[PDB]
Amino acid sequence: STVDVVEKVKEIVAPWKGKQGGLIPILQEVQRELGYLPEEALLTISRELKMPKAEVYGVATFYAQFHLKPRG
Amino acid sequence: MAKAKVATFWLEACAGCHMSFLDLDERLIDLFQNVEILFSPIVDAKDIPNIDVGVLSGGLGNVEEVELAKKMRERCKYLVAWGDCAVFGGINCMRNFIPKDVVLREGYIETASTVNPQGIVPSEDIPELLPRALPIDYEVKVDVYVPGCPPDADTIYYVFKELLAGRVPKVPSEMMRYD
Amino acid sequence: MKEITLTIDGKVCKGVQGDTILDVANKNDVYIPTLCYQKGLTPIGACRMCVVQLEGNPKMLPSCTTPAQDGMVVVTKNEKLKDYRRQILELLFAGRNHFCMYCSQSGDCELQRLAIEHEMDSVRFPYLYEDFEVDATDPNLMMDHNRCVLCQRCIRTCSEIVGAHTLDLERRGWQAKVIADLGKRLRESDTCVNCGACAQSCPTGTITIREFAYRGRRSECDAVVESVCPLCAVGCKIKTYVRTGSIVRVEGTGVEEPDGGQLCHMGRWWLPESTER
Amino acid sequence: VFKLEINPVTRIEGHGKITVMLDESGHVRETRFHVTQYRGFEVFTHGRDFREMPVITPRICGICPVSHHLASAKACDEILGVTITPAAHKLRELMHMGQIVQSHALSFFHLSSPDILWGFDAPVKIRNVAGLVDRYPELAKKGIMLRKFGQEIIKTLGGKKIHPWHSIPGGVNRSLTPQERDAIAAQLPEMKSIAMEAIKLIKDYLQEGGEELKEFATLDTAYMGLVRDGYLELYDGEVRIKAPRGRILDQFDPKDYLDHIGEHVEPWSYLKFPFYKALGFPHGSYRVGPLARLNAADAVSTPEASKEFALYKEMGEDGIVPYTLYYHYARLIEALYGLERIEQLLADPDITSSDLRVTSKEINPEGIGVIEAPRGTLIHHYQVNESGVITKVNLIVATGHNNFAMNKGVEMVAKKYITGTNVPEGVFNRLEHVIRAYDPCLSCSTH
Ligand code: SF4
Ligand code: SF4
Ligand code: SF4
Ligand code: SF4
Ligand code: SF4
Ligand code: FCO
Ligand code: FES
Ligand code: 3NI
Repeated sequence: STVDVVEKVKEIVAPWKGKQGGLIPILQEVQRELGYLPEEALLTISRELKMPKAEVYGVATFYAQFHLKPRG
Repeated sequence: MAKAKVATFWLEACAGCHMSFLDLDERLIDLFQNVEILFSPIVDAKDIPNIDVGVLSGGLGNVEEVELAKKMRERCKYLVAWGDCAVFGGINCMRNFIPKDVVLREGYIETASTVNPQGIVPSEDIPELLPRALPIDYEVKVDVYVPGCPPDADTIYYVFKELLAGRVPKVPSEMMRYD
Repeated sequence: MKEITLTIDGKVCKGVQGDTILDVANKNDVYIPTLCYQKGLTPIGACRMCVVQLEGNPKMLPSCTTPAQDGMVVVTKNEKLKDYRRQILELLFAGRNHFCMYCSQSGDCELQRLAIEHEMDSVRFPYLYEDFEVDATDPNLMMDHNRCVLCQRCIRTCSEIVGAHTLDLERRGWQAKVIADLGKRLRESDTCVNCGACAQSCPTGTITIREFAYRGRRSECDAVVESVCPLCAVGCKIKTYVRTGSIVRVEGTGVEEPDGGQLCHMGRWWLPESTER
Repeated sequence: VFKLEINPVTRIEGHGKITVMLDESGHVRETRFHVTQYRGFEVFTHGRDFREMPVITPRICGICPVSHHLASAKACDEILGVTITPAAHKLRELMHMGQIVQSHALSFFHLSSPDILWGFDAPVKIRNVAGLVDRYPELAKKGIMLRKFGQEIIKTLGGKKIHPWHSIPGGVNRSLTPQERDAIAAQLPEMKSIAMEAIKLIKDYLQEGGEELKEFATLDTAYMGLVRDGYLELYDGEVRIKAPRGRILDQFDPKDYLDHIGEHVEPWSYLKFPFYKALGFPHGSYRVGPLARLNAADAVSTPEASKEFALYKEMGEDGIVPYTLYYHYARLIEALYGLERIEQLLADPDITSSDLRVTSKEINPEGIGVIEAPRGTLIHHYQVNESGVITKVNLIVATGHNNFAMNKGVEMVAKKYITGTNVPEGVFNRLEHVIRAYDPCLSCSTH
């Protein structure tokens, strides 16, 4: 559910608020627990870390390990 | 008897470059006294003769233009590309992002004011469109490039005077324009 | 010392120990080709057109990011550098789809001027005919990615000067692209203030103000007058361009002040829209 | 059993190919005129902003770029829902008159005059503008000067001679100044004299070989034109179709063209066949161009062109001249008209005006621009979305209307002058002159 991922990634970004770094590990752990990075996950990561959406989408699509669509 | 043998043609042009050749108004009259014009879009010769300066305009979109460019290349020693359509590919290359089938179909079936419930596309007695429109430097070997859309009259006249004087010219940077 | 001296093109130039070579060159008059350099933004180093070499050292150094050091001789024009710069321009033209015939910036584009100054009359490369998106969803700004040099001066202007970090780079490699928030079109992005600082920063004709297309070319103006924006209290300095009794373009002078030349939607949309009432 | 191909037809604009199919006994049974180029301006313009169209569409042809410029300007004007300042109207009409003058001068002097002066049986190497300036130098320089006048008007208004830029969506970019206005106005006498000289030449040519030149590719069809209240208009007006005998059939408003005109597609040509829908194909097909214009229009608005319009009207019945080779004559009349029209525009103190733009903030989903290009009627039709992005484009250009007339004329001269095989290069030249009378812009047709 698109509402489950909201709180579920809230609990993954919790240990990282206000620590000056560690965004690619956040994305790594959202990839581990979802297999892909949905748009809702990225929007909530941006709203919690108060990092712009352009930055999180740029770093999410920079690496080949991540995926923006559900994988087979 | 000491006249040159300029021979010109257009492949996939809009006639713009030949009309910019035709606006050398008095320069045209004083150039005809130094150039005899064999096969050309404004003369009635049907086949290309052995020439000295061959001039091509437009790109390559059909299977006829490729063969005509190859003929003009074999029949001349100095080839001159006129316009961005021959030098860069030009506005024709705007259709290189849509497949040929979709171009012909949406241009002859899907347009308004078109009535053909059969679904005919023009496919007989006429050359077939290439999959991609390309510049002339894909099938021939160009000697002088004249970029523009269309090139100015002064540039065409400069290239003519330089080639009929015996030197292969390069369009100077103060008169080069891509329009 | 804080007072160094170099020799660019044989001409002796003065400067300060902290600047780069391009700054010492621009400080006197000296010319160096640049495409990704913008006064007021931290040097990026992407186009590699500002390359320059010293006597003795065969290496090539980017004049915009390498610091100046007293005693070095700088050579800006020779056969090698002309060849390399022409190859870079031909790569840029063969990679993307540049149609100068109908470009809105077809007489004031930095790439086109650099191509004409280097006597580019062929691309020498197989002309990759790739399909790039043209984003005209926003009624005011248009982003035609067929004309992108990927200089990132739009991503640096919406980040350090504006703050509305709406632009960034999508997938790496040759598939690099300038996107809005989360890959959306500019009209779907909510973090945009419609300031047009990106249109002023773009050197090519990718980002373009739509309603003044083909009229707001700085090359075909009649007069340039600098004044102040009356609409609000900030009072931003402007660079009004006049053509046939009409304001065709308002650009923000002040790329040295903290504003950075970014004007508000009003300053660069209402003021040229006011002269046609 | 076999075939004759004149391809490529010369001294016309574009790529054409006439094919005659002879039977076993050596007689003509079928003849076609194929257009062999296509680029896809209706297709590759999707996704572009509409303000980009007045610059892309002139690249359809370099003989009439001002016509496509102005039609695209009108279409974008109706997309913006703006009704342009009287000054912009007059400047657009001045540029259109310059284009008419230059196109008719080119199509009479540089492309068809050898067959008018030397005949259809002249040698091949001398039948061109080079041989013309060699033997008739005064006439060649006269035509050159007339085309120079037209294209210098186009240049002073729009910056360049070919593919100019003057007309923005909403109005016009530049205005004339007294200096250049008087510089243009002081050149009109010799241009009128050149037009009258050409009119004399063509009238004596047609009266010399009087009646045989009246059966040359003559077929009774309908005539389409643009008209004001009753007057010949080239910029604005209503579309009027006249039956082959004078009766007006479906005079309508340009924007209602999808209800009256349809294009039939044939497999052997990239050119379509527009026709009046209520009569179908190939019965609803009509003619466009100078002849059809002067047949559909009832009067003209300039003195020295009316004095010749009367002489033209008293050549055929019902105020209708169906003869194909009279096109040339009609064409010159238009050129004359154009010159005189300029003399009325330059005398209006709103040509040097300053109110030239009507900018608005409104995007309507449809815009139709219909004008009178030198060879006939030109219709642009743009369909955009709310963002101003082009969704659909439809073009119907002048020579495309004249395709059926060209085919029928070519077939007539084919089974009138081709006796058998061993066809000399004087019968092929007539098979090309039936095309050259309409003076086709084959790049406009297959946009
Ligand atoms: S470059 Fe321009 S003027 Fe020349 S043929 Fe192509 S479209 Fe026509
Ligand atoms: S951005 Fe510059 S180089 Fe590219 S098409 Fe436009 S004018 Fe030409
Ligand atoms: S309009 Fe302003 S906020 Fe929007 S992308 Fe451009 S610079 Fe950034
Ligand atoms: S849009 Fe313009 S400023 Fe941004 S990267 Fe592309 S060329 Fe550079
Ligand atoms: S440009 Fe905008 S912010 Fe600057 S002074 Fe004018 S109204 Fe104020
Ligand atoms: N003449 C012409 Fe071109 C055509 N047909 C236009 O408009
Ligand atoms: S301009 Fe010096 S590296 Fe980009
Ligand atoms: Ni035409």
